[PDB]
Amino acid sequence: SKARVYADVNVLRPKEYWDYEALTVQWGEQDDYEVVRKVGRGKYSEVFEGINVNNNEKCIIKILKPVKKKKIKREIKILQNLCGGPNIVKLLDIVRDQHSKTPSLIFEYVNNTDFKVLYPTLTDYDIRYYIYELLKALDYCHSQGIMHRDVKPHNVMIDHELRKLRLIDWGLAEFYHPGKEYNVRVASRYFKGPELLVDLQDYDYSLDMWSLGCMFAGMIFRKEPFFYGHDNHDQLVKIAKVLGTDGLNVYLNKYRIELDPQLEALVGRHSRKPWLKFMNADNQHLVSPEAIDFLDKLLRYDHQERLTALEAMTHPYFQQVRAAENS
Ligand SMILES: Nc1ccc(N)c2c1C(=O)c1c(O)ccc(O)c1C2=O
Repeated sequence: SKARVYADVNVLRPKEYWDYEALTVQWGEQDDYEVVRKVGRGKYSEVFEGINVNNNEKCIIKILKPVKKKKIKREIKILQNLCGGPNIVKLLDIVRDQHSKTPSLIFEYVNNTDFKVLYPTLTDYDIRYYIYELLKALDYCHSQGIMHRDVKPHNVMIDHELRKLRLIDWGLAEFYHPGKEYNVRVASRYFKGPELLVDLQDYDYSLDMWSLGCMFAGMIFRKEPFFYGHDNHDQLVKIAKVLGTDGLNVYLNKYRIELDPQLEALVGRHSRKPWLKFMNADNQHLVSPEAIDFLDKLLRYDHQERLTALEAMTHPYFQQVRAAENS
């Protein structure tokens, strides 16, 4: 299996573009930035709203937790490669934390509102608008030979007041190389694509499109997460109970994959559940035929069948968003 688009991006670019291990970091001064207040926390880093004490400019300080040098050179390299792209967080500086010596990444500030509080207030148009902005970021990174691999609401910062969106946390992102087998333990469980759950390791940019679909499904149906599995095996079960097992069988046969005995049993046999069956009084204001058609073209077992970010942006669902830009 190989990407249907941007497959040769890294082939045509100099080795130094994608050879992140050769990266030698040029450090800045830690004392230039000061923690104002903590805003985020993860098992891979802590995030603080900060201030540049040289000019009173706001910024975000992401202090990484001790992890392999290679993993961090990869994130820095990808951030540097993508800097400037539409709606991608911009890395401004890299410093060593006062006490632990761990690299601290300095970013442009963003006045985010957790999605659990923000999403409930988004209107039909708001969702089209923000998803469109997110697609701009995905098509961009894919066009630059990079897979995000951890697309989810938690990694999408939105300043609702300014209607500004930024795709963050590239700590799991990787360079796409045709035929390369990647680790399936990427993304968050609820946003993992079928390929990661059945062990199809030669996946590509399309993985991000499935994750986007999960995120979108949660937004229009007000059901988050949309596929709520209790573990990786159950995650596939939850997906199969919606998309149906008939489609899963075709998919597995195409890629000559055979599920191990336990998972095959857990998955069982399920008829497909029409997207409209998810519409209720809580999400009716957001479920439209165009939204469903778009969602349907993202959530496909076969990664090769999914819309590419570029194709997704042209779907009629976003026609007003495009027209507003073109005027
Ligand atoms: N990792 C980041 C890179 C750039 C950013 N601008 C941000 C982040 C965050 O993690 C982040 C967060 O966890 C909570 C609130 C926020 O406002 C941000 C944020 O603004």
